Amino acid sequence: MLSPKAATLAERSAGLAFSLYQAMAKDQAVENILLSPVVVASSLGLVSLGGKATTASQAKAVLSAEQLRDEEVHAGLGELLRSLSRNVTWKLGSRLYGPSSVSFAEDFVRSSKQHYNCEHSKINFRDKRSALQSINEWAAQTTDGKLPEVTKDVERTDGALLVNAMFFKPHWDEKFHHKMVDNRGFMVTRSYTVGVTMMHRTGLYNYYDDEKEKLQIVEMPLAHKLSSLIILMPHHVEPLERLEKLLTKEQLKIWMGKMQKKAVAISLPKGVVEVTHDLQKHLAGLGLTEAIDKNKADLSRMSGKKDLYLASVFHATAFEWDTEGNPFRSPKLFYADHPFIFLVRDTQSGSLLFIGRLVRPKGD
Amino acid sequence: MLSPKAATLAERSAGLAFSLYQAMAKDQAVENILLSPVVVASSLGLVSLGGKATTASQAKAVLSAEQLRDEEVHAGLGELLRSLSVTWKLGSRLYGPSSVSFAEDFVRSSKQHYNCEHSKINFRDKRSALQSINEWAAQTTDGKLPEVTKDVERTDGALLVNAMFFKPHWDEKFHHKMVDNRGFMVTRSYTVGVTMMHRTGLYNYYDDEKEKLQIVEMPLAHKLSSLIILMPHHVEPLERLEKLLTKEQLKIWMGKMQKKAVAISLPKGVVEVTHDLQKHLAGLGLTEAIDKNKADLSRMSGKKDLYLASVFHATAFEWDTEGNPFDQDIYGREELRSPKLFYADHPFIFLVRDTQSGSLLFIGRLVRPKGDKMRDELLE
Amino acid sequence: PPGPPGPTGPRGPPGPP
Amino acid sequence: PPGPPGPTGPRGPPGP
Amino acid sequence: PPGPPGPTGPRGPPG
Repeated sequence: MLSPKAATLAERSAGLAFSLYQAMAKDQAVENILLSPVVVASSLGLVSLGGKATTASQAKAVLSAEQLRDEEVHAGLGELLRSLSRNVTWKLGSRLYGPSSVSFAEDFVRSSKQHYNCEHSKINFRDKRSALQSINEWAAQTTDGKLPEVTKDVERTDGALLVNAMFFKPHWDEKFHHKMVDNRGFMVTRSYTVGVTMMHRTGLYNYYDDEKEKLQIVEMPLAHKLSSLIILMPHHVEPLERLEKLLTKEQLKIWMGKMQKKAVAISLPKGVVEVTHDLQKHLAGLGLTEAIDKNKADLSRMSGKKDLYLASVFHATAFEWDTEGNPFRSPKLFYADHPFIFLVRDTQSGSLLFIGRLVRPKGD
Repeated sequence: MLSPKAATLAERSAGLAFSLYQAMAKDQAVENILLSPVVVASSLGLVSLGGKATTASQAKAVLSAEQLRDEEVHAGLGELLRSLSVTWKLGSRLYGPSSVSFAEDFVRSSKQHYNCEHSKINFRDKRSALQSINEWAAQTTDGKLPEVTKDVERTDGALLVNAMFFKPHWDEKFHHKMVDNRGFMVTRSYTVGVTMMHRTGLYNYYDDEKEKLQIVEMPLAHKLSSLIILMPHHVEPLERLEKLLTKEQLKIWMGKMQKKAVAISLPKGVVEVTHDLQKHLAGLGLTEAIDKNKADLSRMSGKKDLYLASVFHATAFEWDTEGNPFDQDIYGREELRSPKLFYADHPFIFLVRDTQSGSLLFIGRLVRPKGDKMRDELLE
Repeated sequence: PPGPPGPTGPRGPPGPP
Repeated sequence: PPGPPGPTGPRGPPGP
Repeated sequence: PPGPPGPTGPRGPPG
């Protein structure tokens, strides 16, 4: 069980997740969303660790941990990361990539490994193909090939890159039958259908149908009821915008209290969803403006170089929807053949492990 | 084994069943239909047995047994009724006012051919009269049909009550555990929670993609009779399909059927239906027997004032999993691989037909099963 | 011998308006 | 041994 | 014992 300091930081990481999810959902270039609140929080923690004055304080402010002490922040997020490491497959890697010329500060290297399990690598961005190959090979090894590629291009080649590579596979408390898999059409829009593989199961699930707001919400417990996957979906095919307006920490709490265990016939897309986000512009929009700008950035604690700035914050995730899990009234239908929002919540702490949306699955 | 006269009356009763089914299906007040052709025919026999002149001849005409003589009609219907004795319980009782005394000769003949019981009742004590009718029906059906009617409109004439219980016993039983809760769509806007029984087996099946309907034949114990189910593809009022339902069209559909792997899902439970055939039989030609002024039921008692107030056809039809056992290796045989669906979650028509004679044991429709109204969460 | 195939699945969701 | 999963359900009703 | 109930049917056609 989480300490009072980690518990407080858990609230702030989840708060930041909702804030970041909303910012990205407003960006028309963004299709699918996959965010790990603790991992996103840790990225800010690293900026506070490797930065001084306004660069560091802005990171603390974005995290809403201004009231806390630097050490309390580092130790509490560190505890959070470690706590989310049981029968569910989860692989996480954090690596700081800096130019070949720069040498990271020994004390920073020690602290970033201690609290954030952050790896350090010097890369020559001039050899573009080799640099991308190094990042992609590292992400693949971290995820055992489930996330084979982070980015096809690195825009800013003069600063530090923070790469978070992840693999997450929910292991159900009540598995789907391995043969209850077939081909269906996923409605991306009312005019656009993509061929997907769907997995099906009828069981007892915490469910709520809002007749007024025309949406359904289902709670799918993960192995040994330690965490749950919550899926939010409009009744029919529509852009997620309307539902995203309703999605707040308070409204989620309202919906979850209204849920009841009912017979539910679930149909979900089956496969791996690969999403790479560069959180740089989004974290900047939330208040991290100084770390992102070459002229204002102060990452002197990180190396000893003022020129050093935060070029990118790659949040690369491979999320796998599979039938695998533990062996086990007229049902409600939870037919996920159109865009939905999902959250992975630790049943105990309430801490958000994941927040995302499936808008466009892979298929023809 | 059926005699030529009984075989002829089996034809006339089936013809009358289609005729009566169609008349009732046109009546907007009628939801579910449950008719036993032989039992319906027997009621006319009783009118033909107890009536004189035009009252009796009209009953014979409705039955289409004009060319047949009274003797062959009573003996033939009597033989048909006896032939059906799949679990089946039948009772026939004639209720007359306390004042009237039934004729001794009629009592002898109606008990001989129709196994008709006779009871004098005081209709003035309404609650007691209904209690007597309902207790009689309950005992006849061993509590499967606990109530006939909640009200008797005509209290000055004779009431003919037929209380029935029928439970089809499948040639290939459903697994007792293959039962669950589903929603039955009465209309696209009205859903009722029902219990459904399921089975995948080899069945005679036909899907008319042109007329947008499915037809399945479910053999009953020892293939002596079969239950035929007719259902539209979409949830729609049965009217369109009922327009197609003729003796000739049924023959066409049945010749087009082929043994295929079919996944059947049917509502499970007892369907209780009480019909007062009085206005329907009048519409078919039995006008004199039902009118107090014109009625001649002098052979029945000795009083002209006696008329046919009601013809209650009360049935409890049970849909259950029970049937004969089958060899379980049937499923290991790929014959049962990718079945056709016969998912009866919306109104359908059904018939129970004797495989040998072709005689109709039952004709009906399930429009509204017993159960509570649900909310289709996804309905717009 | 194995048990029978299970019940037919539930009817699909309604189409769009 | 337990039986195979049942058949896929029928197609949903058309929209309003 | 019987198998589990089958998958949910496909989505209906548009109106």
